Amino acid sequence: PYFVETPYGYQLDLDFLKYVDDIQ
Amino acid sequence: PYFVETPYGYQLDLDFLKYVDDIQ
Amino acid sequence: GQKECDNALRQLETVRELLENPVQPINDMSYFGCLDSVMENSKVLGEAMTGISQNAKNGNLPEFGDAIATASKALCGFTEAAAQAAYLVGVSDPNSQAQISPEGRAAMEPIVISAKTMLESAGGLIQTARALAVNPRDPPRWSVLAGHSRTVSDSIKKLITSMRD
Amino acid sequence: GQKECDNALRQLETVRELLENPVQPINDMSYFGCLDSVMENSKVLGEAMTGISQNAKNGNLPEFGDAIATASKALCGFTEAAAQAAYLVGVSDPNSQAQISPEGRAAMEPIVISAKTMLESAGGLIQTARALAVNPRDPPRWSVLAGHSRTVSDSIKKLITSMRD
Repeated sequence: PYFVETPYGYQLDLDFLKYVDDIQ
Repeated sequence: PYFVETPYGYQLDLDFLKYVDDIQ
Repeated sequence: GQKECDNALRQLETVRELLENPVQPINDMSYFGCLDSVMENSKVLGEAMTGISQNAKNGNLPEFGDAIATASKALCGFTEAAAQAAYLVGVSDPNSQAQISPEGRAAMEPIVISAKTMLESAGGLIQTARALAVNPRDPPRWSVLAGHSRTVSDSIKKLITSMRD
Repeated sequence: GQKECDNALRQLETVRELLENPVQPINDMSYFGCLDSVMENSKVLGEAMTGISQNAKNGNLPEFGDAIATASKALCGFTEAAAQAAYLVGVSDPNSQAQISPEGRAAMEPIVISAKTMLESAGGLIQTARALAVNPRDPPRWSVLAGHSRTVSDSIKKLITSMRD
């Protein structure tokens, strides 16, 4: 949820969603 | 916690603390 | 597939003009309205970026265009909040100077009245408690103390409610 | 017992002068600093009012004076936040006008930079995704897409962090 595995092993960074959930 | 029983049956109103907890 | 990406880039370079020099109010969002818009658009952008990567991986072009357009809409409102929030930050600086509009004085009045009512009631509560401390065998004053505590509780709830919107 | 109540009433009528005409910055609290001060002082006042009623009922005068003084300190900071928040509300009105100080422009810059970086990175993310949608068999572009998504995530975290303080 805080990252998405793209093809060829690269990662889609979604750590800002983790930052939102920790606040709320 | 949201009210305090005073002598002679009167109540100390602390409903604003309930308003704070519902927000947080 | 290319149209959704072309339109998104055109809308992104247009909404950036708000970020160049934000010294005027962009919209009617408060400082809390700006942050809330940032939080909601961040959740929308997060799932939109997920749909962009997955549908490009899976060759699902229709849903890919939907994710691109959703991301574009999220980024635009994301910057409309940041541009207004940047305006409010510099204007709310203590070393700044501001002429307050009549509609502004009408918006701060619900905060001023609720606070001045709280001091008035809490003062009477302390005045009543001063006598109850000497003689607690006073049923009428316990009713007066409870009455002031009721006005204090209401004035505080109405003060916080006036600030959260 | 009477001194704690007399001093509390003297401090309450002094702090009300801030509420009479708040058209200037009272302190260095932001709009979030004002609400947080209201929330914390409300919890302190709630237990102080509890101690005022119980110790007057139980004849525990020393702890009663402590509750009176605690309530006085809570009410003063409660109004210092409301007075500053009332100033910020009317000044943040869209129909108002304000001269932004250099220290104000230095405080909004971390918000402007983080937002302009996000549009720059999200634009490159859409540009990269536009090619991956046509040809996903592009390992280098998936690395570029991941690089832009990393700058987007950092720019958003630094933007929210710049607004919450």
